[PDB]
Amino acid sequence: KVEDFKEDKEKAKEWGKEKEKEWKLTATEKGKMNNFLDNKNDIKTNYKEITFSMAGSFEDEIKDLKEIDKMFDKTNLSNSIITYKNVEPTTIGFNKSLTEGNTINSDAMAQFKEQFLDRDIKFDSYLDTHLTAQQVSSKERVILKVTVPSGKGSTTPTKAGVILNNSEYKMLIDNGYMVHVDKVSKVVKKGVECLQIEGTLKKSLDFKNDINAEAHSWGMKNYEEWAKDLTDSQREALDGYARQDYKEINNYLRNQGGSGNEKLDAQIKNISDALGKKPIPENITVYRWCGMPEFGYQISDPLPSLKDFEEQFLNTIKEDKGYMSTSLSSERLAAFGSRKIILRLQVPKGSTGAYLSAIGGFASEKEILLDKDSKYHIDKVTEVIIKGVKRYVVDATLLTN
Ligand SMILES: NC(=O)c1ccc[n+]([C@@H]2O[C@H](COP(=O)([O-])OP(=O)(O)OC[C@H]3O[C@@H](n4cnc5c(N)ncnc54)[C@H](O)[C@@H]3O)[C@@H](O)[C@H]2O)c1
Repeated sequence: KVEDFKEDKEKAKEWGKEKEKEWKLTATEKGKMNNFLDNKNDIKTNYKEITFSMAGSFEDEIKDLKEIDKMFDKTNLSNSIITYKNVEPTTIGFNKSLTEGNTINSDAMAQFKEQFLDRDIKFDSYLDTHLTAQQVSSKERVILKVTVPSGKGSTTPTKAGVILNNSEYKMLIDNGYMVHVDKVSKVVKKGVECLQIEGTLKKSLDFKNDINAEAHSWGMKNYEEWAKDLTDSQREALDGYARQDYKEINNYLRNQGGSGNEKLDAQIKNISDALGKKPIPENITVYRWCGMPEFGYQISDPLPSLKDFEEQFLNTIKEDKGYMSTSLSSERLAAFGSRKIILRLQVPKGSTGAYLSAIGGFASEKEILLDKDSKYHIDKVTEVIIKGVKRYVVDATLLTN
């Protein structure tokens, strides 16, 4: 069943007052949740940076995040409901001028619908929405009308709950969900034009900087068996790849037409056959810190303007003839802690790849290796300043064949 209090604040208050009970939270926890919400100590302000930070940094914040994680771990969302939240266009990666006064540009909408309609929107942190439409604030001209599926008698429980913040009951949705845009239209609230995104939640695992070390377990829990059932041919090739062969193999595939080397072709065949035995069991999020050359730039070039970057990659499909290595953790590691482009990749259930870390040995850390000839769709680009330097987080959806 689907609720929607629209603009009835009282009847929503009752509802929020009731689900506020279902969430198994002590007053101590509630306080801790509100601190993050009211951005105590700039934790909400630095959250995004935090998720892409190097280990050791933001210790105390991490300790609060680990406590807040354990809280969504107790969400018993029983009823489906329609939440409302207004946001500035920049917050969801829309970087084109959206309004001109109380009016919607027009080219803006075209551009807007082209970028999001029927697409998934990935957010940086826990989404907090309202139970009733909110007055269009300053520049917060995008109205998000997200339908939150209770998914009670459903397989996976909807990790969402109601909290009482600032004299108001609000919906709090865990990191692991994106908003699939179902419909986009122009609406008018009190003489002011805004864009309204009607969408539904869509689950997608996202370990972020893996603060509770849940990534490796998820990986093993799903690919330990796959690892065991590999042939010694496959086990060995994958071990060669991981150890050092990857440099020679990727180069061959990316630059030498992937032809002309009997030896490699054979190893490549085992690797790919291994990689296909078990499609990714569910929608997951992987990460990858990229070097400028990977996006057509020079090793010593600064990031181009955010505008130029969108003109070049926004809405395009980037390919890779080689094998793409990604990670379940967005954690910044010394090996490449200074890359300026971070890929936030959505791997849909059924993608061709495997959690390589399952083979142990020379294997890498928390690695999801995608099969060669991969292709993904760049959905949106946003900025994040990590320890001083500006980086570009490029959200994309993997195309599954
Ligand atoms: N960088 C990451 O975020 C990350 C994440 C998980 C695992 N790894 C690991 O690091 C090791 C090396 O791989 P890597 O992923 O860091 O790569 P890398 O970026 O260091 O690869 C070096 C080269 O591959 C390139 N490349 C060339 N054509 C490309 C194309 N068409 N598409 C994509 N890249 C292209 C780069 O431009 C560069 O020339 C592996 O052993 C792997 O386990 C890295």
